Amino acid sequence: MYNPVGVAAIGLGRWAYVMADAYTKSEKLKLVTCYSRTEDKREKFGKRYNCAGDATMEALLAREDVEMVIITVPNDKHAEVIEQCARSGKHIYVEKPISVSLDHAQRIDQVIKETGVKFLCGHSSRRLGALRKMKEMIDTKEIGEVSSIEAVFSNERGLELKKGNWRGEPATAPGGPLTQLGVHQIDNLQFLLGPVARVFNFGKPMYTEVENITVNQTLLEFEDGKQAYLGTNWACPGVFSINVYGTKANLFYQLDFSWWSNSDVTDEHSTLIKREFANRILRDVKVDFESVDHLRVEVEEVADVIRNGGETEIGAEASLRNLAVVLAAVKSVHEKRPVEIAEIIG
Amino acid sequence: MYNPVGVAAIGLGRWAYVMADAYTKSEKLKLVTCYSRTEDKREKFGKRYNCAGDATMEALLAREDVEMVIITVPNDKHAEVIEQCARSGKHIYVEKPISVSLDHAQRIDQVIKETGVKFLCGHSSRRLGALRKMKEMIDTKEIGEVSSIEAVFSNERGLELKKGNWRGEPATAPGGPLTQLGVHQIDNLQFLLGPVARVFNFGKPMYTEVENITVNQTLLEFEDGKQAYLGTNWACPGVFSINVYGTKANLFYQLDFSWWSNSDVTDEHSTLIKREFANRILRDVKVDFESVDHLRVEVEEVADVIRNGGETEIGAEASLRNLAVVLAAVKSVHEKRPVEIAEIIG
Repeated sequence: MYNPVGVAAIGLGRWAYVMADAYTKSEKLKLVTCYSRTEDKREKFGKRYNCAGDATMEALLAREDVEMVIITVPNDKHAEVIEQCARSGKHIYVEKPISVSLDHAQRIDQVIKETGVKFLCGHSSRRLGALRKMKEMIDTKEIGEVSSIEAVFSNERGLELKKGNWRGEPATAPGGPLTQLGVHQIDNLQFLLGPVARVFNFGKPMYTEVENITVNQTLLEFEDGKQAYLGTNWACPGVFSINVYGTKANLFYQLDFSWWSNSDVTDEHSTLIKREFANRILRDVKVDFESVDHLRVEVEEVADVIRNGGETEIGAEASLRNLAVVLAAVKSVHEKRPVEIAEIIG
Repeated sequence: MYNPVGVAAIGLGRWAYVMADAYTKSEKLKLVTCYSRTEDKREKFGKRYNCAGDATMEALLAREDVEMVIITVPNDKHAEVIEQCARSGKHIYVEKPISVSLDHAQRIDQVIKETGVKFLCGHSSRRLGALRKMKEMIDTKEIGEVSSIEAVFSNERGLELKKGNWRGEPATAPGGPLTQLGVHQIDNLQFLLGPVARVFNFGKPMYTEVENITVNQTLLEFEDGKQAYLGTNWACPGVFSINVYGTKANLFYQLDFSWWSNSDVTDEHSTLIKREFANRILRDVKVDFESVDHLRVEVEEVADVIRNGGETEIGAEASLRNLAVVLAAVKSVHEKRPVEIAEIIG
């Protein structure tokens, strides 16, 4: 199709390689160069994917065939890195949470407004064929009207976290798993049902050596009155689930998150079941759906909007709304009260 | 074994027959008589189970071979009926919620204290072989330490409830499904983890013609710090589930509540799955367990303590604690704040 969009990888940790393993399969993209502060990090990546490496950010931004940057740097560096790239006219892919502080999220919305570059903050779960199908079933009212949803994202990370790791520091990981795990489900929840109005959370450190929260249970009320539960837990074996309760039918989704990185087959390691009246008798029916390469398609969408125009699915505002849920939930714990999202956002 | 305990059925609605269908199978019990205000109601029951019928409560209480009463009258009549029977020296079985108002619950605790008769408030779910097994797994630490639990009890009752039915009136059904459905799971939760310390709830009428709440999501914090979620919903197909998250293993329980009344086989229409490390790999394993006739064994326990001494598993205080969760949750909705159980109880 179109001329492939030229991309540069910034931040060459683990997740940078998972991303490139998926996106370099695309005919829509061309990896041109990469940057890390560490020479060795640029060494390995550029050889692996066979692109250039740049000693300085300036050197990367000076390349005219770099149209888009793919930012996989630490959450607290998203803001300044996005500002530097957007002010050089580069379109922006940044990994999810947009940031961990409101200030930074606001800086990112502003510089994207200012510069007018394309922006995606990559929450890729909503792209899975299962989430797409669930969205269809809800929008068409196949399952009737939704009352509530229960979402869970857990793993045993907290159990092993020794005293000092960064995931144990509130400033870097607000609400513990609520940021690292919960933002995925927070995005799924507002994708499925629209914007959250208010939050209540109970949460605390459990079964851990770190000082951060490792277990949360969060209640949400939506702007339209619908409700949700989100459980985020760093103290148990891995679970990723979404239960949707409808007036005609319920949906029960489970994912084996261990196949997340294997992005073209992630959907095959999930199950979606519909519980419906067969009424005064119920039946549970398996729901099948096509797989979607969640990590590949999200980068490709930016390329599609650079070449063809339009907006990506998850802008700075939308991403900011996801972070705001996390901040409201932490605020809710400190202040022992429900918290309006407007209180956070404005 | 021992001389069978003589019992009288008071309140001869639907549930009275479900109860007798189970308990009259017992060698420990003898149904002697029954009372309802309506002659016809006493007509049908006494013929069905072949006992006496009494025109007046006094006439029933005058029988010396009535040792225990089985009270299946409306929740707001539990208190005066228990007081009249206990003051005539009869041991008490009463169906669950002990009552819907605190005042009444307090009257019942007091008259049982005063008279010293045996008392059981029948929350029979905890008696299921599945709940017994889950309790074992938690107490022995087979699943490691519990962080959180998610419990759900829903059905489509609200969808059909036309304007005027009693389930639509807050005073008779506080929090809607929270009373009728939730008290079961509230009892399961404190059976499994001990006493609740505080409650937060979001809830409202949804998809219904009645004025009551029909959808709740409730958060609980336990006196020991552990946490739980309870969803109660009258706007969707039936679900009864309990998910327990442990540091070594998770449990996922599902029950087909349609087999509740068929009490000797209820457990066969449930599934318990253990998710455990097989670590960095997980396996889901089916957990089997013996069935328990939940309705029969709960009545038999009262007979066992009348003949052999001791206390039943769920006294007036314990039952009152279950109601207090419901009242705290309604208070939480009105006052838009978390509510200490002590605030309700004392």
